[PDB]
Amino acid sequence: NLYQFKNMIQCTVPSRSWQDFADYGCYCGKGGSGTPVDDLDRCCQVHDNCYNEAENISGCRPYFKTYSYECTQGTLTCKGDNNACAASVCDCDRLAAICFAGAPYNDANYNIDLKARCN
Ligand SMILES: [Ca+2]
Repeated sequence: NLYQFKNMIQCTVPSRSWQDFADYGCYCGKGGSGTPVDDLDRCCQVHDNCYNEAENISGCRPYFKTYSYECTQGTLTCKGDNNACAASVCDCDRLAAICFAGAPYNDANYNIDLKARCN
């Protein structure tokens, strides 16, 4: 769920407030369309597409599904007790969190005008 994803981000990118990734580019946060503006945005595009794919699973609601995971000593792990939905969503979140840690963060790309720039 989003609370868990927030925690994944806190654990792979502790140097930033989680909310720095909640409204960035065309894909990080509410936005889900247009040109990814940079590599961080591309991380979010993949994440968004990953969620859309997980939503094909019956009863699978990525913002809400509580999965089983651990973040310890620099590593994120999706646990074995996860059902197909939980495993898929956890993997989406894990890969995105790792992606965020390796992407440059451009302040100019925070809170962009989605209606104008993400068609
Ligand atoms: Ca999004």
